[PDB]
Amino acid sequence: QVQLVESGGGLVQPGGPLRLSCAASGFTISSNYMSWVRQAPGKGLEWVSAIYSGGSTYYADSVKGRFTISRDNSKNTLYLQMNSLRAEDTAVYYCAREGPGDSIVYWGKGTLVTVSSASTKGPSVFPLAPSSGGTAALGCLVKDYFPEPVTVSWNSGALTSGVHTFPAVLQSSGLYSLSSVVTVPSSSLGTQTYICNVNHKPSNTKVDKRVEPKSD
Amino acid sequence: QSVLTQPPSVSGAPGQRVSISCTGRSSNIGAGYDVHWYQQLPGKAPKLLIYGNTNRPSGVPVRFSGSKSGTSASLAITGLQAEDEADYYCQSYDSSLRGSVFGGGTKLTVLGQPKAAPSVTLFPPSSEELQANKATLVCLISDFYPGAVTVAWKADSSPVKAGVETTTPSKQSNNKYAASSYLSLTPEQWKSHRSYSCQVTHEGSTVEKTVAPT
Amino acid sequence: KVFGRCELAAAMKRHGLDNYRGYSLGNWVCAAKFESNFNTQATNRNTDGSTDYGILQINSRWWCNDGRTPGSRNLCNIPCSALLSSDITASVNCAKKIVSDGNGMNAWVAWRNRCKGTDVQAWIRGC
Repeated sequence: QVQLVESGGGLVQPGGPLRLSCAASGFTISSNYMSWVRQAPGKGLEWVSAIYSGGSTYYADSVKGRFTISRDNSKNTLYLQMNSLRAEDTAVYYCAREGPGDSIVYWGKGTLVTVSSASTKGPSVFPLAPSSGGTAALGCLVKDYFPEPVTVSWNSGALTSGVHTFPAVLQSSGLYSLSSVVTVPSSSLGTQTYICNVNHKPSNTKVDKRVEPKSD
Repeated sequence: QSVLTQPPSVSGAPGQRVSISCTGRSSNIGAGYDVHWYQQLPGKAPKLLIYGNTNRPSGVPVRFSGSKSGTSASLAITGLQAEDEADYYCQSYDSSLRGSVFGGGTKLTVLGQPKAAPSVTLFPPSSEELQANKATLVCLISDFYPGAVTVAWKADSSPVKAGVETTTPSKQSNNKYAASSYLSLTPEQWKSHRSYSCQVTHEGSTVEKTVAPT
Repeated sequence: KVFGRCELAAAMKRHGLDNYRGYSLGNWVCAAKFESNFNTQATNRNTDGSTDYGILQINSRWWCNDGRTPGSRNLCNIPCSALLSSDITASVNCAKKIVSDGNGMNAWVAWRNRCKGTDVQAWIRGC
């Protein structure tokens, strides 16, 4: 029942602003101690800000003066206003519900915030056709994109079993590349429809690529 | 310098007892503030493991225990197993910095865990990519333990170094590792050879996959 | 003097602590229980050379003066002896100044550890 969904994460230039949202359902924000916690890629956890059930607000020294926490009881939403953002602020931002003694009982999935001056680039999607002993591998290649992330689903979310979306490679060019693979029974090849749904929100890229056996 | 300090790494054998320290300051642990612990699995948000100094939330086994005295705190794990492999963080409050604070974290390795040889899948460049005047060979490596692997590419029997991009191994939703290796070529270089091979070495185990311009 | 929980909850309401700086009455009642166990005469000496005085355990290094703590600041501008009184007025007025700092009610170690994020309303219930 208790849910926390964060939005507003994406690419921003250094010195620029960004506003994060956190929509709650299954509990009331005005009656709970809420907080924001961040984690930079491959680094540790960093506490950012907190809002007490009585209305009190507290901030970490690394974000003091630039950041502002707020709430809206009409929409049951938690906010995080970020100004004059730098490279040290690049991180996955978590919305958090506190239990006794500022211990965190429930966490959101987190939203990525990238602070870069580099250009946005949409990916080129190519099918990875099944090879020519009861199972077969097939997929999609997601080539040259910036920044992270890219989401990939199969047959509009219907295909989940045997799915494996691999972690992206960071090339010397500064662009990323990813691959998604699904293991299917060999008897279905050429009959069952296999479509990979690729999404890259920063570049507004939304593609559907159908994967089928090679014709000779 | 450091607000709360933990060792960057710790390792034990399956069935062995291990401990993770958390050194604090007079402004946090030493001030009388309680310590909480978190367990973070890869590609997941952290989860409360110990609250107060010793309390376990429901679902957390009795093999996990906490202790705290003076300026230090400790997390003990008895009867170590595969599922224990994760990142562990301690947490308190600091009255000088006026806010909640986390330790730097500890990576826990369970050395001994049954070994698993890698599964390899090699894809040749697609006809759609070749028609765009590009060529990418995709080598996918999955379900292996431990995480140390060496990738070797070959054009017939000659080793190829140029145009190779490989990821550093990363954990999946099953406590195995995954890795990718990409070979960038021109359509002319792809058609100049009879066979292309991706060879993976993993502790005395060797898996080779081959593609041919067909 | 040792207070009853309903006796202290009424005294704290007459001294203006209910919703002071967004902190409901139960928070203040819970804090005094885990800091002093409702005793106005409570005095805790620390290994660092300072002492915590009264029902709300006010520290002698930052808030009150006891003429015994080296590096004393006396931000509340009162002697620590005034905080050992059966009349909670002096302790309440110093507590109003403390909670106005950046730490808020976390300045009270026992409040953070035992009261923060719990059902504080239960302490003022049945009065």
